[PDB]
Amino acid sequence: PGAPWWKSAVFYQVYPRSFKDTNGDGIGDFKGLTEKLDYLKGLGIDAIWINPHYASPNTDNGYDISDYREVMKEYGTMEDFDRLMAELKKRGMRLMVDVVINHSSDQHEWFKSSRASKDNPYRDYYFWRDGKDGHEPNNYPSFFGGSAWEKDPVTGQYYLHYLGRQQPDLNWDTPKLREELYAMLRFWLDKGVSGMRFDTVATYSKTPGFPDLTPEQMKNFAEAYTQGPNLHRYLQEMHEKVFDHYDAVTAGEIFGAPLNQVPLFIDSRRKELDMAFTFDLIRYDRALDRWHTIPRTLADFRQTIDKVDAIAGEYGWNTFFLGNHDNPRAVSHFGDDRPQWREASAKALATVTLTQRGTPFIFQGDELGMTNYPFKTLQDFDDIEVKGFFQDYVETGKATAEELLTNVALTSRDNARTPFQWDDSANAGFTTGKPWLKVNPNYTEINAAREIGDPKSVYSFYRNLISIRHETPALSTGSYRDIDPSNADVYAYTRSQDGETYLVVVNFKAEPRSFTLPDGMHIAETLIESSSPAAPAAGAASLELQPWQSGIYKVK
Ligand SMILES: OC[C@H]1O[C@H](O)[C@H](O)[C@@H](O)[C@@H]1O
Ligand SMILES: [Ca+2]
Repeated sequence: PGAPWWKSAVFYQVYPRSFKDTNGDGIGDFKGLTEKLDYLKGLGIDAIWINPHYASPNTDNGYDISDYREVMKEYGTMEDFDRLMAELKKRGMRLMVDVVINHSSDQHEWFKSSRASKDNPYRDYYFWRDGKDGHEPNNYPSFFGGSAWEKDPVTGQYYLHYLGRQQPDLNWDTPKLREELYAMLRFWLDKGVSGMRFDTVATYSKTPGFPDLTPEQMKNFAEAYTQGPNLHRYLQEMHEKVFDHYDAVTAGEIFGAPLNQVPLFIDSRRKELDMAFTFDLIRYDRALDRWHTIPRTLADFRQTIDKVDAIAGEYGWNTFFLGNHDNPRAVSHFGDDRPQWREASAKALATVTLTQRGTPFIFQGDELGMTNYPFKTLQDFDDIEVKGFFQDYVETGKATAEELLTNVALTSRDNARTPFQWDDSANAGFTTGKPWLKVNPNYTEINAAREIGDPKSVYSFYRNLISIRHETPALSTGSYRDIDPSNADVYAYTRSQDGETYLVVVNFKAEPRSFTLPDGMHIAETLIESSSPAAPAAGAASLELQPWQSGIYKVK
């Protein structure tokens, strides 16, 4: 039995808001995405995941949805969504949409009804509780600042919001609510959608009675919110009432969950989700407060990958990504975005990304080696989470505005959201108007038109790696083995299938390094290298590596 198409595919994530504008309002749209499908096809992309594209007041850029069955006004009409689908299908490409059902907009008609009275039939579509001892029902905090509880004077109770005030949590404990969600999913799957990605999938079940978080839990609240006791019962039911009747792949954003629980979401025998996005790697260097960085080494990086791979085992399956719309840019985060090293390290990270056991997701603009943005003031951020940090840390006197700026510049989601850099015309060819978020000035050196025409570019290297992955089954579905998990200079591992073995070797230092193959192993062939003056000789038992050198080798 061949493995399903999604185990061997290469995905690309599109953040439609920041991808391509076609009417000069400074916001990307569907017509912009549709016009650029030949660009993604030519790169070799099999499937696209688009961030939320539904009716939204955009307090959280699409993740506050006010109608699940209509398209966002800024992106276009249902006709434009249908045309997008038809053009993907022409190119043999698939669509994964984002599914945001932990919470809705406070502007959704369900919520406008829910708020009206305790006896409203929509009351229990959300969570409403009396406050305690003069204040909120409990001490839950929100990821976006202040309490996770908001008082509504219309009834005098509080409603739950893990995310923003304008994102009330949906009440999965209510059967009528679940049934409404399942019908909504069927609405999109009936249109032929090939995949669904579940935003914060691990927080759907709430703790009965909502007791206070202990001081430990408080310091790690993201984790406590993943511990609802009905979580897997809900996911199994969603599979039985929705996914079982379609041919779609399902991927969960398992944010906050302890790694050893991940198998419950993805083990195929459990009939929950097909694949996981986990955050142990991408947050391995993030403080608990989410706005400081802690220094880590390559040893921490590879050890995390190893543990994550082990949790997928025989019946589970992982995605692999180094960036998304909620994190800093891959090259700035994991490589070295200084001008002399940006290109060399962007290539090394590509090699890593495209040779992991798992379905790779390439975040828009990483194929160009786009970097973090040079924020100068707090006013340069759009992000609602940065306003939250301002509220929780600056106004309470815990940190100065400057301490916030300096640290959040490195970590903020807005680093990923600056407009895609198409060429060196005005605003990098993203828009003819004023972009909703400023273009990085480095667009003059980093842009698609320049990259595409250059066979030594980062783009070209990504295109070649993708082609090599497509051609070499061991690189998608073969086993993974880290050759030396404690080495903090040179990342090396094998991928193996049906007697064939490939060796990947990646120098994480901006300094020359040596690598000795394990005993009995010799180089048979060189598939590709980055930043290398010469391939090893057939039979080679060791390698000399330039700074940031990467390579893939068939081994014997
Ligand atoms: O808690 C899940 C979500 O919370 C916030 O949005 C985080 O910034 C983001 O990483 C994640 O998608
Ligand atoms: Ca537009």
